[PDB]
Amino acid sequence: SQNCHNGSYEISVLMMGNSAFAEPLKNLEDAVNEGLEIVRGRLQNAGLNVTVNATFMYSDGLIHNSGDCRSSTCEGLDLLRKISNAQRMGCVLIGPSCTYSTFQMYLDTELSYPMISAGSFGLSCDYKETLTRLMSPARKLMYFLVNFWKTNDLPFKTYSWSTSYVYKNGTETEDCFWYLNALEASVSYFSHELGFKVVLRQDKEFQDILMDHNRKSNVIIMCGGPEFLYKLKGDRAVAEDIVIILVDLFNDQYFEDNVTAPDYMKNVLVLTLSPGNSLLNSSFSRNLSPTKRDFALAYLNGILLFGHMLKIFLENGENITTPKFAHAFRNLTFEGYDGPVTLDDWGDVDSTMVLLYTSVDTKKYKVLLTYDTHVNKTYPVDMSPTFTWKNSKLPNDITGR
Amino acid sequence: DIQLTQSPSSLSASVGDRVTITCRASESVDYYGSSLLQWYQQKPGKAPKLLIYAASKLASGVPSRFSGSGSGTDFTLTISSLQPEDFATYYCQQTRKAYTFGQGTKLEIKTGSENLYFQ
Amino acid sequence: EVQLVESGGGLVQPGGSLRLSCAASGFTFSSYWMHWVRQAPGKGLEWIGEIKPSNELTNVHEKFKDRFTISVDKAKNSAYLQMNSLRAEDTAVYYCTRTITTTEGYWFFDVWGQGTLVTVS
Ligand SMILES: *[C@@H]1O[C@H](CO)[C@@H](O[C@@H]2O[C@H](CO)[C@@H](O[C@@H]3O[C@H](CO)[C@@H](O)[C@H](O)[C@H]3NC(C)=O)[C@H](O)[C@H]2NC(C)=O)[C@H](O)[C@H]1NC(C)=O
Repeated sequence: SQNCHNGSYEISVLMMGNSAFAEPLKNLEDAVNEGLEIVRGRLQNAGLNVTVNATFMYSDGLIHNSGDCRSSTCEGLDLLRKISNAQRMGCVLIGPSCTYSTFQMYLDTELSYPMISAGSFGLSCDYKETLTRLMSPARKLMYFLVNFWKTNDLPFKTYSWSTSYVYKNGTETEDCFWYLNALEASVSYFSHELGFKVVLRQDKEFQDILMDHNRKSNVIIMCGGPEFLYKLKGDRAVAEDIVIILVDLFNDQYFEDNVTAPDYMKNVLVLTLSPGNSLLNSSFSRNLSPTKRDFALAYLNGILLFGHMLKIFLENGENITTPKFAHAFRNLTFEGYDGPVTLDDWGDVDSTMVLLYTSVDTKKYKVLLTYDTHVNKTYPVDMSPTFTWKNSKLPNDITGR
Repeated sequence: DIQLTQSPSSLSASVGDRVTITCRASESVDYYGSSLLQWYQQKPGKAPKLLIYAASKLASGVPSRFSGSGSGTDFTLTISSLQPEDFATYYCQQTRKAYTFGQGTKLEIKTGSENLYFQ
Repeated sequence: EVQLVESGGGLVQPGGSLRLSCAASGFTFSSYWMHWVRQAPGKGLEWIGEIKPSNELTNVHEKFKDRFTISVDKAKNSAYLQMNSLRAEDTAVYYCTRTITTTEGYWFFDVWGQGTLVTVS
């Protein structure tokens, strides 16, 4: 209750490191600063004469929490590091992780500091009362796959799938690791809704199944880029009835007009997110280019979401130290950088997911179907797709003996 | 262990004098802007009693004539306008890494015709 | 009133053992970490170790870990120091004390026992 007062609003930004994002925190810092300028502009335009400043709490520590305490001194030292952090902490905490902040989430602070994470894909973060996720959690991906597996009423998808292979070697990116972990976890909705599920841990195991006529499933789920699949598959041919679901949610390359499909991504269905409604425009979007464009984008939208909530609370006329502010980052549509950003009842970013296929006639990536995570509903786009599979239809989950 | 070295080993002064006792740490006893250094007064016969904590914070009931200063590795206990009751064995203590004490400084003296030594 | 009363001190032969007791009065014993601090001539004050009475978690300094053991009797509201294989170097005035954390998060010894002399010869 020191940095969130009358015309003094502070944002605590955690800049960790050696995670998925070890990328120049300068980029991330520039994204936060760009977001602050839009917020300042938005509030001045609303006629609100308030100052919004940001405390960049750089970390790159990944230190073990209070759970492990060798002695009494350990506890006392932990409490002193806590009080210093609590006094400097502001109105909102924008960061990249989930639960090291949860022993200190219950420390008074500002009545469970509203937390906005530009990460936390794991199922362990689901249903948290003060957590907002601005990147598609593994739960939303899982909901799409279960819905798609059950679907048997489409002219191209005439079978309800119940069997699948999940490829995971442990060398994937953080997002991919958590997405495949959610599909691996026995307690997950996907595992409960799957009668046969085997995790392929070796490159050889995947390679051997691509040719094996005695395999238990024709569907293989994997995460990464098309270059990762090419290196993994190699010169090995793929059985005519195999479907490879490539999870690559943060790659807009599939929506570029000059993109031809390789000749390996033919028995491949690509699960990605709807292209950024606007892409390749701003100077800073032109130089920041991997999936980390989306990582940094969440940080920017995090400042905008705070700015939107700060205006609202002040318009109505309440305070921000209230536990209400903290539990008021859900069931809302705010004005993001590239468009409107909708958050569900749990504070997670709703997205439109796109399942892409390689058209045999044009050799181009085409939209097969779309999935709205807000209403948890699938919408078919191409009713007569031109697949490599027999009769231009998706084959059955089991080997057709 | 963090070694604490006090200076001097022993000193003599009169009632009303200003006295200084220094404590040097083998390594910094600081943590998040706070110096985890304490000053204990061990009166003859009695057990150690806290005077100063967190390098400069006066303990409840301790007279204002006692004052602590310093940071990192060098610390100073200042006793202005010495009173006869302030003539014991003084010690420095750190809480940064486990618990260690200084060798002790002894304030043994001359009051008037009454002299209060230590041996 | 917060109090700590010590007993068990006296004469011991080299290689012998002695158990010290720290009887406590007027507080919530489980909450505060109990410590043992010795004082010998020309040795100043020396921290032996500690114990959290709530979960019986002990932390004895490496120098005394091999022969010195700290325990508690929650029903008796008391802490104990079991000293084994005693030498002439263990001849000191032994104290039992507790650590208190302030509102600002600073911890230190506040209340001490009267002390008990242990002589090894
Ligand atoms: C499509 O929409 C929903 C979210 O977009 C998914 O939601 C299910 O409903 C709840 C969250 O909205 C979760 O259930 C529990 O709700 C109580 C409410 O008071 C909470 O306390 C609980 O913590 C939470 N559950 C537990 C045991 O922690 C559901 O768990 C969540 N669904 C699942 C399967 O996890 C829907 O799943 C999704 N699709 C459809 C059609 O269901």
